[PDB]
Amino acid sequence: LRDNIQGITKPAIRRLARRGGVKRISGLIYEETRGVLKVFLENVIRDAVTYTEHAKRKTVTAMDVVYALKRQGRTLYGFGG
Amino acid sequence: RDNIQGITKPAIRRLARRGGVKRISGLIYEETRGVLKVFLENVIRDAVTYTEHAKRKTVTAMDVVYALKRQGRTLYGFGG
Amino acid sequence: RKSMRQSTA
Amino acid sequence: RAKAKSRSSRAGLQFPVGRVHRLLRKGNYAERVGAGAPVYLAAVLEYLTAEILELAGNAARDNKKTRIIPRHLQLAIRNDEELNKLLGRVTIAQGGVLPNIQAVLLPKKTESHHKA
Amino acid sequence: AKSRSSRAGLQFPVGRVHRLLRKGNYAERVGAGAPVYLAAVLEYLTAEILELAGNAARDNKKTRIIPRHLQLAIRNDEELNKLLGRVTIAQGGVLPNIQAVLLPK
Amino acid sequence: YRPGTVALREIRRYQKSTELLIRKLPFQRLVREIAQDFKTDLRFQSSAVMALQEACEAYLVGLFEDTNLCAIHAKRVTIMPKDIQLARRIRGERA
Amino acid sequence: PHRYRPGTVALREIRRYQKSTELLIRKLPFQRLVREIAQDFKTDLRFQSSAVMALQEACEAYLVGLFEDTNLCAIHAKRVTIMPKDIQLARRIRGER
Amino acid sequence: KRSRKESYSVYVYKVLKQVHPDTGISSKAMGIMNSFVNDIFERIAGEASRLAHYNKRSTITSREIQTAVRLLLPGELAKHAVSEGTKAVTKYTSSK
Amino acid sequence: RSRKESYSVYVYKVLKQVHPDTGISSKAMGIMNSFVNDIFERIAGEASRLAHYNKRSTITSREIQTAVRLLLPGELAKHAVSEGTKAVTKYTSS
Repeated sequence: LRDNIQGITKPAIRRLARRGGVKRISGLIYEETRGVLKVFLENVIRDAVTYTEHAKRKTVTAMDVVYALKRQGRTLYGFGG
Repeated sequence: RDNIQGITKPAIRRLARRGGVKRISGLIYEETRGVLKVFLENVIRDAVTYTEHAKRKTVTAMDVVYALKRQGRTLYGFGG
Repeated sequence: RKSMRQSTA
Repeated sequence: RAKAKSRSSRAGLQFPVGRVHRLLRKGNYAERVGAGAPVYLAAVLEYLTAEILELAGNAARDNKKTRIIPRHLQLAIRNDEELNKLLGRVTIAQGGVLPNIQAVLLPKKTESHHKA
Repeated sequence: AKSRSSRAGLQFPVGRVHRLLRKGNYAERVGAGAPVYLAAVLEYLTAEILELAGNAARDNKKTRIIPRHLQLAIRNDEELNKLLGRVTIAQGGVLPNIQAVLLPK
Repeated sequence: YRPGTVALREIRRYQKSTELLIRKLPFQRLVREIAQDFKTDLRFQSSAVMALQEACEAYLVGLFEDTNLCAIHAKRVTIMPKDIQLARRIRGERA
Repeated sequence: PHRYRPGTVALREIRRYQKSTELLIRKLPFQRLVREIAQDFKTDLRFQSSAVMALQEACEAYLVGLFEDTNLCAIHAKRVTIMPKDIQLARRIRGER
Repeated sequence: KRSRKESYSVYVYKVLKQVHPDTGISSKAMGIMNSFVNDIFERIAGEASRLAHYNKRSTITSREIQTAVRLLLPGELAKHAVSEGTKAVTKYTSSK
Repeated sequence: RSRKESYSVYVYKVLKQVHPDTGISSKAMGIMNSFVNDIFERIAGEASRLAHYNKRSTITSREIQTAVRLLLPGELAKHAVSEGTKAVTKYTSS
């Protein structure tokens, strides 16, 4: 697709760093952040699609994402129903 | 009792050397002792709980293996 | 067997 | 027959001991669940929920709000020493990390009289 | 007569795997081909690790796999390292490695 | 002003608020592009995408906190790439 | 006389103890430490000979990993030497703190 | 033709009102509380199952759940849960 | 004389298949037996959780396959899945 990883612009990463207590950000931090977020989303979505395909379903349900995050030790509350 | 000093300076130095360290600070030993004491306390608490549950008086090695497994430190070579 | 993935083969 | 009494009322718990035992017996966690396991599980769940709800309500009253929100739950979980240890891996939707105070900006630097 | 292990061409105990499955409180009905699948996966992983460890040991003038070369094979292979990341092998130690900064010259 | 003011006020504000820092639409296209490589013509529930975004934001906030700590370790206020690299290595993601 | 410069014997010890997989903590002092720590949980608890060995193996592996992670933080600050600050940063990033 | 889904919103709002009469809770906060309830449920159940399996036992009993609570909950949090569970079991077997 | 169930045999058979001349020590044998049980536990728990997600009351070969997909890093997963499918196919035919 049209390079959608660039949809995470510098202001968004800067806000994320602000929330993380970061005081000043470097220039190359944004590329590293986009590459780490990409790697994390890759694993999460791979687990989600593995849970989906096994269910013969065409839609990635929220429970699939919850179970995927739970496998990675990133248990998420808010979508359990 | 207070026999935590059994983990002496040369022992910590060898443990660090095995970890790639080639130069250790002076205040590293009293910190490593406390870290190891906490890690032990935790694992031994888990093992003693597993043992008390089994109504046994001896802390078997498999109980220690399970206690380590709880902390994510899966130790192979003792049964699991 | 002794035939696994190329990295191991 | 005699007036049926639930198991949550006997023990004195609010959470459902019945539904707990139900999830357990057909949850494959074991072969034949004991009669006391679900009671204890429901009691512990109720105690933990009561504690976290107390902390969330305290945080809400401190923030001058009536409806508990993910903000309050996150604040309560990360403020308590033991709940954070229990829920370190957990993340909450629409939550946030503990903030810092901006008052430090005032007695260091502000806009000067230049073209004020 | 013909054992299920040999019937499937596997070496691992398909029967023992099926027994363990329907006795570890995992589910209520173990499929007919689930034990075979699990046994095959376990056999493949075991063969991989054993071959790697055996070759690492032979590289060291040995004809008998020791925990050392098991650890070496587990940590050199990225896949096995990920699978066995949090695992620790008794008498396995660590991998030889010295940071460039520590080295002289 | 210079390197010392508005960053702190932005920290305060974005830590007090809890709104999603990443835009919904650009992140949804990223998620769909990442999913493309696994299954063609895949659908995603809105709640699923929101959960993905929440998890990503939490992970990134934690990573930046660990990276701010690494920056402070070296007497530095700015976070550099090696900070995130060390944070990830000690985390065990790219050891 | 003859003495090596600072940094040669350290690398020798590294290359030596980084290839011989054997316990580095003292047997009997570690056993006594385990007994002391267990005394504060349940009085008069016997420990099988193999349980103490498993404990020692696990503790040594944990400390070796901790020192490996500490050396990285030490090199991060342009310091070849390690100090409690490095262990602090490492155990902080690990999530243990 | 209804597709009803269950939740603990009924026992959590009750607990909230009994501990905080004047303070309410939002729907999303209720969902988060339900998720926490389910997560602790799963943790305790799995711990008790594994503990029973270690002793070659096919039944999860109140003792297994008690030791699982001792193991999971940290520091000065386990004790309270164990005491509450014991006092509920004693008051349950007493036919009150 | 606690008659248990170690994998010391089948592990030895696989060793002889990959390396006929290479032996294995007792400690290495125990480590391999522990690894086998650990992987067994992991895969079985994952398959149980999968069957519970789809509300299925049975762990079929497909559940084991999907669980293996979630644990092994790719190429390892692709080879494990292939081996399992081949084994199941050969079993169904005999």
